[PDB]
Amino acid sequence: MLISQRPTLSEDVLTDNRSQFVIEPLEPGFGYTLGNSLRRTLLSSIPGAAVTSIRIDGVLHEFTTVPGVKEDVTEIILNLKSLVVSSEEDEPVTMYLRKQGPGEVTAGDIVPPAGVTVHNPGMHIATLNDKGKLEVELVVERGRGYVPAVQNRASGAEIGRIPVDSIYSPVLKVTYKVDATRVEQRTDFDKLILDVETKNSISPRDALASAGKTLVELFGLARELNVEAEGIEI
Amino acid sequence: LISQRPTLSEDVLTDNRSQFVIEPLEPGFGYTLGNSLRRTLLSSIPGAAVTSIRIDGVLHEFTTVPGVKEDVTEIILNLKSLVVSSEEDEPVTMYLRKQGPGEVTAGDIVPPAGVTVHNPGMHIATLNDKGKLEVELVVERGRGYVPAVQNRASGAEIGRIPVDSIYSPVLKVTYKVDATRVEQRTDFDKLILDVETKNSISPRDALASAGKTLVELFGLARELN
Amino acid sequence: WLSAASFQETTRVLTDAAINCRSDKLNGLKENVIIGKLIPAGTGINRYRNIAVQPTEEARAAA
Amino acid sequence: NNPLSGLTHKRRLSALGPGGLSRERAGLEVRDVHPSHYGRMCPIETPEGPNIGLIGSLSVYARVNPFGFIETPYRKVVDGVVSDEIVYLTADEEDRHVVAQANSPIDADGRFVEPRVLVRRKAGEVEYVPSSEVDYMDVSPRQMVSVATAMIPFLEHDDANRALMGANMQRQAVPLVRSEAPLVGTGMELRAAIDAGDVVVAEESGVIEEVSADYITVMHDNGTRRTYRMRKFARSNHGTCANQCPIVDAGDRVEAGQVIADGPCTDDGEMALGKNLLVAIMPWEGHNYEDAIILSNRLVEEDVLTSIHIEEHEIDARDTKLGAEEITRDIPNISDEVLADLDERGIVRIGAEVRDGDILVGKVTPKGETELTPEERLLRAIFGEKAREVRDTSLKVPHGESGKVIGIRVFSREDEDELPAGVNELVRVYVAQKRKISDGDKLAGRHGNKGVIGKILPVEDMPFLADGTPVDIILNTHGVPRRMNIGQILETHLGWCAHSGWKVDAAKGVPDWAARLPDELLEAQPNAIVSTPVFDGAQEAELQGLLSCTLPNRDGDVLVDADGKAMLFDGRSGEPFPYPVTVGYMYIMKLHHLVDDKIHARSTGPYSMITQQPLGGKAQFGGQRFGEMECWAMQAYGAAYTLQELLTIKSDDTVGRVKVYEAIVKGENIPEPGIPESFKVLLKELQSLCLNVEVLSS
Amino acid sequence: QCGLPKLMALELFKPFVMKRLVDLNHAQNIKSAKRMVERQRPQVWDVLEEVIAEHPVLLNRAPTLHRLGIQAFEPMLVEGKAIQLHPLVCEAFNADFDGDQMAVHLPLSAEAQAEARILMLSSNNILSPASGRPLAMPRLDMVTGLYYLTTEVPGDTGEYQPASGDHPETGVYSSPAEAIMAADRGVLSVRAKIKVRLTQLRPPVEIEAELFGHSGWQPGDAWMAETTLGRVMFNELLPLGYPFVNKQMHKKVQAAIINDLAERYPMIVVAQTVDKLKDAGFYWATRSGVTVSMADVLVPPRKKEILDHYEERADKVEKQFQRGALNHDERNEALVEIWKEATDEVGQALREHYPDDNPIITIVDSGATGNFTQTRTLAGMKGLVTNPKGEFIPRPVKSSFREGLTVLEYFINTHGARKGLADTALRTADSGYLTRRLVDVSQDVIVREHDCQTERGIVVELAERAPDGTLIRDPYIETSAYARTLGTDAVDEAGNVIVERGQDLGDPEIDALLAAGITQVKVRSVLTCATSTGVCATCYGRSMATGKLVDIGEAVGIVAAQSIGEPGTQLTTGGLPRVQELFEARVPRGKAPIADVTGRVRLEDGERFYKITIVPDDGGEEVVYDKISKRQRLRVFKRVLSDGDHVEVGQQLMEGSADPHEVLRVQGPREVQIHLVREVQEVYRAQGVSIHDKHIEVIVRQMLRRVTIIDS
Amino acid sequence: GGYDTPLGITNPPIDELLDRVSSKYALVIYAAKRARQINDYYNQLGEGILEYVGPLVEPGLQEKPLSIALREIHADLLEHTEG
Amino acid sequence: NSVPGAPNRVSFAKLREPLEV
Ligand SMILES: [Mg+2]
Ligand SMILES: [Zn+2]
Repeated sequence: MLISQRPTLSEDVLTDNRSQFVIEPLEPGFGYTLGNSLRRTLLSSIPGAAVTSIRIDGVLHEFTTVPGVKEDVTEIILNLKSLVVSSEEDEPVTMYLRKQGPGEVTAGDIVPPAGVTVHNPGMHIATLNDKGKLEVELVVERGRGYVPAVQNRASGAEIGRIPVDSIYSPVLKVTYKVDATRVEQRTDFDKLILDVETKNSISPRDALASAGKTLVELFGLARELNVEAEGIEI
Repeated sequence: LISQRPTLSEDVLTDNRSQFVIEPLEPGFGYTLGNSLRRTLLSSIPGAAVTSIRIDGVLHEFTTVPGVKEDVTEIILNLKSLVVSSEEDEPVTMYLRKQGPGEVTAGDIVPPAGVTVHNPGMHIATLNDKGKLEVELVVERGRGYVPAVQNRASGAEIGRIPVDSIYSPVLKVTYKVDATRVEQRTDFDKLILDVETKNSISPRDALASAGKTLVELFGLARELN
Repeated sequence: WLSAASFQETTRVLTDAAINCRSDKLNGLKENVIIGKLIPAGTGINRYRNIAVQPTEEARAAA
Repeated sequence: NNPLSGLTHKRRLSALGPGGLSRERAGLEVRDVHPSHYGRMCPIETPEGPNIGLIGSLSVYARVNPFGFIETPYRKVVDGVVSDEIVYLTADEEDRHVVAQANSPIDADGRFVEPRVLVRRKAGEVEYVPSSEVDYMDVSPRQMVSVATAMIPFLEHDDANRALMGANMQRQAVPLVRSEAPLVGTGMELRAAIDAGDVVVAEESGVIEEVSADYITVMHDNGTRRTYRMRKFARSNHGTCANQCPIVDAGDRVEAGQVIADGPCTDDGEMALGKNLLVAIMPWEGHNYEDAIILSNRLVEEDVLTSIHIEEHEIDARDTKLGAEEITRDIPNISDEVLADLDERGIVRIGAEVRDGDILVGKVTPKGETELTPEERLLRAIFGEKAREVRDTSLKVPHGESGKVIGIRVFSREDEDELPAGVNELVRVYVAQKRKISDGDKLAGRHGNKGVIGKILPVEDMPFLADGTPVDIILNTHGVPRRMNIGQILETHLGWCAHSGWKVDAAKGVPDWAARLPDELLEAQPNAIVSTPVFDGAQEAELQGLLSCTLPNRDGDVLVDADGKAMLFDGRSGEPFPYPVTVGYMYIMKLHHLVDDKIHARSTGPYSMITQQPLGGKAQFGGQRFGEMECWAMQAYGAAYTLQELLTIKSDDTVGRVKVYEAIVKGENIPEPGIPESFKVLLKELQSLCLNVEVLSS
Repeated sequence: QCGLPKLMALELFKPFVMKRLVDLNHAQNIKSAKRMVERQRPQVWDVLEEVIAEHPVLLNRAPTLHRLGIQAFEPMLVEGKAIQLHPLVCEAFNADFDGDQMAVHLPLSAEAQAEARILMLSSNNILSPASGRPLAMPRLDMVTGLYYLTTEVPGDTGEYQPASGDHPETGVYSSPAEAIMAADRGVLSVRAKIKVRLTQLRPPVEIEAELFGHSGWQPGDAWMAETTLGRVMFNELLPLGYPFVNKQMHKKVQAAIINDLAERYPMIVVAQTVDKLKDAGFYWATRSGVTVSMADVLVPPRKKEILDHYEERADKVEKQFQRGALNHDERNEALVEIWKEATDEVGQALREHYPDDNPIITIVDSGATGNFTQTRTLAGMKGLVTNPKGEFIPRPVKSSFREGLTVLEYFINTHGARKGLADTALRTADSGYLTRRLVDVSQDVIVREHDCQTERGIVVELAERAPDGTLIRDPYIETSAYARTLGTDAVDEAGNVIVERGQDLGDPEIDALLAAGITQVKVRSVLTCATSTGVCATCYGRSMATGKLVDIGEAVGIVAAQSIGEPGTQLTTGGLPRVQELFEARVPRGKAPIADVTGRVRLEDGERFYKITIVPDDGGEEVVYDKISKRQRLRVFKRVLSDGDHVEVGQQLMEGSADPHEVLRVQGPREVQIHLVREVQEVYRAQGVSIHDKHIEVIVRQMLRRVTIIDS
Repeated sequence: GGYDTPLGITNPPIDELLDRVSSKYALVIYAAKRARQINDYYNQLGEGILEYVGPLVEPGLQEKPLSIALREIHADLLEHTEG
Repeated sequence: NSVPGAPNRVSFAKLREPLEV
C-alpha cells in the first residue's frame, strides 16, 4: 500500500563525531518499532577493534601502582580502554609502547603494526618522572558489541596478563525518542529522533547505513519465505 | 564471538499456530527483534472484512427482523466473527437468503467467486415458521481496524448499515528467547516466535508480509549510503 | 460603604451610609472591581499604566 | 440507568420533604449512624454529596411494622441452643434483649463452642457474654447491609467510605450491549434481577410454543396459552436503552418464576452491570497517573464497552393569534439536500441518519411581516425573493450530537388524541447513538476505585503475558494502599482463579485450608462463576490455596505464580519487565459520566433580561461562572486588564460586546471597555429604595 | 502546555478562525464562514492550528483556593473531548483525575494576552506563594520512580570489589556510555555501587576542593565518582553546573534540590529541569515493580502473644472494677490506655518484621503516599474506633482488614467513617467563609513604595543558646526568619559587622549569623511599616513566590488571605474553630487570667474556685482574681507553679488560652502581635502546614489599626 | 545561557526580558502597548502611514503582534518612560 | 437455589441461613 507520504531522514551534526537523525513520518506506532531495533542494532552489530588484555613490566601482584609513573594502574587501564583502534586482521595483534626518563606518555608514542591504526595519538595516558621507564604490552582484536573481561587462559605463561573489558562497538552512546508531530490533519503519525555518539574512527552516517544494511539483510532473510507478499511501500 | 549467519526455520503445530525459529542472534537482540515482528504482525497485515450490510425488512440497526429470534444488533455482533479471504480489491457483495424453521449459520451464505468464507459452521441467527432472512454483505480489503464509515460519507441509501471493519488475519503473536550466555563469549540468542492466525492466511505468509513491510522502512534507512 | 454593603449586613450598612450621607472615593480594589474600572494593583497603578514606548533611533534607521 | 438503580430508588429512606428536617436544618447528630440502625437501614449505602446521611436504604431483611416502625428478623436461643423460630423485632424490644452474632461457631446442635460470645447489649454497646445468657441471634450475615452494597465482593476487606463510594457507583453504571455476568460476585444478583422487575418471568409453568425477537408464547398445562410481549430499544428516563432479549429455546419447558427473557443489565437472569477485564496493577508511563485508567484498543474494537443512548426531541404545533403553525416540509429559504431526509409529512424519515444543525421537524409558524429593512427589499428586488410571509421555528437537533432515528410518534386532535388546550399537533422524535468507549469517560470497579480514561492504547503496545495475551486494562498501584480497598485485589486474585479453573489434589486427603472449604468447590472448570457472600466470604487462606493449583490454560504453562503475580513483556521496548506484577480479572463498569455529556464551549450566545449576563447550563448556550474566588485570584496575580475584560466586555457592557465582536472580526485591537449594565441596574435599584445615590465627576 | 479539545477550541476561537479563514479565501463572506464552522468542514481544522499558534488560554478549577488555582497555558488541539493537563500542575490545582472537570477562559486583547503569557504562565509559577516550597515537585509516581532509580543496593549485580593476588578490582567503568553498555547486558545492575569516571558533572564541593584545587572546572576535566549508575543518570538530568549529589533521593531531598535550583538558577532552566525530572520519574516508575497482592501484606508472628498479654491485662482491670474499687470512667480510661499500648506494640512488631524492600514500605518510606498508621490498619490491627459521641469504645477491633472483619467490627468502623465524612463537608464551607472574611478585611494593604525608611522593627530569637553553651537551631526559622530584611546591623561583641542592614537574610546570612554566634536579630516587618497607605516593599520583604524582593504594586493582602485560607480543609479548642476565634478576637472558652503587675503570687484553694492575688514589689496595690473554675489546671513557667513564686507583669497564671484584649491592654501592642502570630502559627503547624509569618503579620496589622477614644 | 532552545510561547526567555525592564507589570504594559502599535500599523498600512512604525525585527510567517513585540524587547529595540 | 432457572453459582459460604431474602 501507499504510506501517503515519503518517510525521510534528516541528519544534523552536533560535534565532529555526533549526530541527530530524524525519521519522519511513520505509520502510527512504528516509531518504537523502528527506534528500539535501531538502537540495539547500532549498539551491538557494528564490527570494530578493541583492547582485550594488558601486560606491563614492573607489576606482578602489586595491583596498586607501578614504579616511575605517578598515577596508578586503574587509571592507566582506563586510559588504555578509552583508546580507539581500528584493525583489519582478525587475529589478536600485539602492540608495544616504551619510554624512558621523565615525560608525558601519550598514544602517539605507540608503534602500531601494519594493518592497524590508532585514531587519536594525541591522548594523554601517563606521566613518568625520576628516571621513569614504562613499557606496556597491548592486545588488540576485532569483534562486535561490548564484552566483559574474559579470564585469561595463559595465567601461568603470562602472569602479568590482565584482561580488560572490550568496547568493540565504534558507536559509543545511542539514545532515541518518539514524538507525535502533525497528528490532526495527518491522522496521527509520529516522528523518531536518534542521538548518536561514536568514536572518531567512524562517522554516525555510515554507522547508520551499516545498521540499516544489517537490519535489511536480517529481515530479508526472514521475508524470503513467500516472495509474493503484500506490505506497504514508501 | 559468533560470526555465522542468522537463519530461519518453521515448525507447524496446528493448521493456524506455527513456530518460527531464528538463530543465531546477537546477545540481547532476540527480545527486540521478536517485539518488532510482533508489533508489525499484530497491526499492519492487510486482510479483508465486511464493512456494510443490508437487510430488506429493516432500516437501521436498532430494529428487529420479524420472525427471527435474533435481533439486528446481535446479528451484527454475531456476524462480526466472520473470517474471509478476498482476492479482488474492489467492494464485493455476497448474499444470504433463508426461509422456514431453522438456524442460519455462515455456511448458508453464497459468496461470489474469488472470495472465501472460512467458518461455515459459525452461528448467525435462528428463525421460525414466520422467519425469513435476506441480507447482503459488502466486503472490502484493507488493514488494521477502521470504524464505521458514515452513511452520508458515501452515496448510501437509507437501508445501508455501516459496520466496523477489522482487517487483521493475525490472532495472537508471542515469542521467547533462549540465551546461552557462556563464559567463552560464544553467546547468542535463539528467538522462538509463535504466531496464530484466524484460519485466513498461513502464519508463514503473515510473517512474509510483515517482513516485506519492515524491509521497506529499513531499506529507506540503509540507502543513505 | 459600597465595599461594606457588598461584604455583609447590607441593609444595616446601607441604612447607616444613607443616614450619614457617606461618600465613597471609589479608590478601593473591591469597588473598582464592582464598578468596572481598573483595580489599583499590579498593572492598574499609574506608574505601570502610563509608561510610553517608542522605537530606538538606531533600530528605526535600520528599518 | 439499570435495574439496580430502579430497585435502589425504591426501598430508599429519605429524610427531607414536608414534615421533616431539611438540608438547611440538618444536624451532625442526625447525620450520624445510630446503633439502632443495625438491620434497619444500611450505614454504607448513602449519597455522598451535601445530603450525606439524610438518605439511606432499607436493610435487605428489613420490614415495616403496622405502625411505621422498621423491624428486622432474628432467631432466638433457648438453653444456649439456637431454635429455628424467627421473630421480627423492633428497636424498642431489642434493648430489652441481648442479640448474638450471625457468624458464630455453631455446633450443628445449637451450642456455641466458646462460652463468651461477642454481642450487642441494651445501650448499643458490644461486649462478651456467657453463651447461656444470650436470648437472640442474627438471622444471617449481610443483615446490616443494603441491596446494592450486598453486591460488593470482599466487602469486609474494604474501608467504609470506599465501600460507600462503590455502592453509590453501582447504581450509575450504564447498560452495555452485552452485560456479561461477573466472574466473581455474591448470591444477591439473582434475587436483585428477579425483584427489580426488569426480567420477564414465567408466571405459569408450561412448555414454550414459539419464540421470536419480540414475543414469547408459552403453552400452559391447563389448556390456556400466554404471550409475553418483549420491549425493545425503549428509552428510559435517563436516555439509556432498555432492550430485552429472550434466553429460551423453542421446545424447553419452564417453571413458574423462571426467567424467560433477560433485560438491560442482566445475563441469564442475574444482574450484570459491567464486564470482566484482564487487569494489571502496575504504573505505566504516567498515563495512569493519579487515578487515571489505561485500556487496550480491543475494548473499542470488540464493542466490549459500548452503549446505546436514545434521545427524544419534542415540538408542538399550536394555535396562535395570527392563525396556526403547521408542520410541513415546505419551509422558506432552505436548501434541498437538507430536505432529502424529510418526507412529505414534514418529519425526518425513520432510519435517516442525522447530525448537528439538521432539521428533524419542519414546523413553520405564521408571523406575517415585520419591519422590512431596506436591504431585504433590495434583495427580493435584485434576485426575485418572494413574500416568504411565514417564519421557520423548525425543530433542529441540539448542538453536539448525531446518530440514527429510531421512530416517531405523532399526536393530533383530528385523530381524537387528547392534547393540551391550544396545541393541535405534537411530534416526538427519537434519536440513537451507539456511543463507543473513549477517553474522558468514567470507569469504576465495585470497590470505589473510579477513574477517567487517560489514554486508549493500541493493542500491540500493551503489556502481554508470556502466552501473548495482552492485558485489557491498567490501573495505578499507588491508589490501593492509600485508600484501604485491598478487597479489589482479593477480587482480582479470585477472578483470575475463576477464569483459569482449578483442581485441589486430594491425593492424601484434602489440605488443611480446604478442610472447611465446601465440597463441589474443590474442582472448577475454566471460566467458572463463583459467589462470595459479603461476610461469609472466601478466606485468604482458601484464596491462596486456590491460587496454588490453577490448572494451565492451553499448553503446560502457569502464567500466574503462587503469590498471584505474573511476568509481563513490555509491548513498546520488548524487554521483559524486571519484576512480576499482579494480573487478574476484575469487574469494570462504565458509569454515566460520559465526556460527550460534559463538554461545553461558548463564544457568544443568549443573555438574561434583567441583567445582561450570559446564561448558564448546557440547556441554554452556557457561559462559565467567574466567581468571587476567581476575582480574588486575578487580583492576587496583580493582573488588572484581564479582570476588566472578564467583567466588562464579556458579560455586561452591551456596546462593548458588539464593538469587541466587530473589532475582532475586522482585525483591529480591542476597544476600551465601558460601564457594566449590572452596575446601572444596581444604581436604579438603590434609587428605587428612596436612596439619593449619584456619581460625582469632580 | 495544555491539550485542548479541537471541537471546543473551534467553538471558543470562532471569530478568530472565521476571520482567518475568510482571509485564506476558503469562504467568501462571514455567512459562508459561519456555515462551514457549523458543519465543521475539513478546511477549518488546518487553519485552526494556525490561529491557535501561541495564543494563551487560562484554565481554572473550582474551588480556587489560592492564586495558583488559575493558570495560563499554550494550547494544542487534540482528538477527543477532554482537556489534557501536565501532571505537575495537579498539586497546584488540587486536581485528581477521579472525574473532576475544569473550566477554561480565553483572553482577548493585547493587555490580557500579555498578562496571561507573562504573569500566569505555569512555567512562571513553580514556588508556592504561601511558603515558598516548590509546587511543581515530582508527585507520587515520579518520586517512586526516582527513589527506585537512586537507591543503592548492597551486594547487587555488578558491584565494585577491590581484589589482589588473583585478579584486580574488576568493577570500575571508564565512562557512562560503557556503564549503560554493561547495563544492557546482565553484568551490571542500575542500582549497583561502582566507581565510574565522570567528565561533565561537577563534583561535590568537598572532592572538588580537595582534588581540583581552586579551579574546579569539571566539564573539561574528569574524576572518579564512587556512586551508582542511577545517580549518574539523575545528575545528568540536572543542569550541567549543578554539583553531583550522590545520595538516595527522598521527597524531602528532591524538595531541597529543586528549591536550591530555583534559588540560584533562572526560571526557564528550573522549569526545564523539573520537566526532565518528571519524564525520567515516569519512565522509571514502571520498572520499580511496585505492585500489591495478598503476599505483599504481611502479619507479625508475635501478634497473638501481644493480643493475649493485653487481653489478660483487660481481664484483670475488668475484675478489679467488678470488685467495685473503681468506677466506669476509670475502667474506660484503663481499657483505652492498655489498648493504646497494644496498638503501639503491634505496630512496632510489624515495623521490625517488615522488609525494607517491599512495595508498601517502599511507597511509605519514599515520601510519596500514606503512612505507617495506614499500613498498620491494613496489615496488623485497626485499633481504637470512635464513639459517635467522639469517645473511644472499650472493645476495639482486634483484627485488621487483611483478615477480614466481623459484621459488628465493620459497624463501629462505619460509625467513625461517617462522622469524619460529615465533618469534612462542614469544614469546607467553614474554611470558605473564613477566607472570604479574611480577603475582605485584608484587601486594603498593597505594596506602594520601595522603602518607607523606618528604623523600628521586630526582634526574632534565631536559634537561642543552650545551658551547656552552643547554638541549637530554632525549629521554626523558615517561617519566621527567612525572606525578611534586616532592620539593624548585626554585630558580635561590638566587633565586625556580619550582615549589613537592608539585606535579604537568606541561608548564607543566617549561617553567618550562627557562625558569629548572635541570636537575637532585629528585622523589618509590615507591623511597623510607616507608609500611610499600604506598606513599602522592604518592610514586607522578599516575596515568597518569586524568590526576589516584592514588586511595587503587588496586592499582598489578598495573597496573605488566600495563603491562610487555603489549608483550612486540613485542620482537625484546637482547630479551625480555634483559628477562627483567634482571627475574630473573641473571649476564648478556656479564659486564663493574666497577671497585671510584676509581683509575688499568693494562692488560696477556695471551694471549687481558687483565689490568686498578685502583690506588686513596690507601693502599688494588691490585685486579686477570684471567679475561676477548679477544672482548669495550673500553668507552668520558668518548672512548676508554686505559691509565693514571684511572677512577672504578664505571666499567664493559669494554663489554657489567654484573652487577646487583656494581653493587649496589659502588655502593649507588640506583645499581642507576638501572641496572635505565635498562636495561629502553632495551630497551623500542629497539623503539618507551613505558612510564612508575614501573612499573619499583615492580617494582625490590619486588625490593630484603630484606636478607642476615651475623652471627647 | 545554560538552558536549551525554548519552545513556543516562552521563546524569549522570561528572565532575559526581566533584566531589561523594572518589573513584571512594566514588562506586561511594555508588550501590550507595542502590540497595540504594531496591530494599528498592520491594519492601517494601506492608508497614510502615521507615527506607528511596523515591526523592527522580521516578523515570522504568521506571527502574533505580541510575540513580535516581545522579540523586539529582547533585541533591545525600544525604550520606555515610566509613569 | 430455590429459583427454577438459576445458573449454578458455587459459593464460599460456610453457614446455612434459616430464612430466604
Ligand atoms: Mg477529584
Ligand atoms: Zn516600610
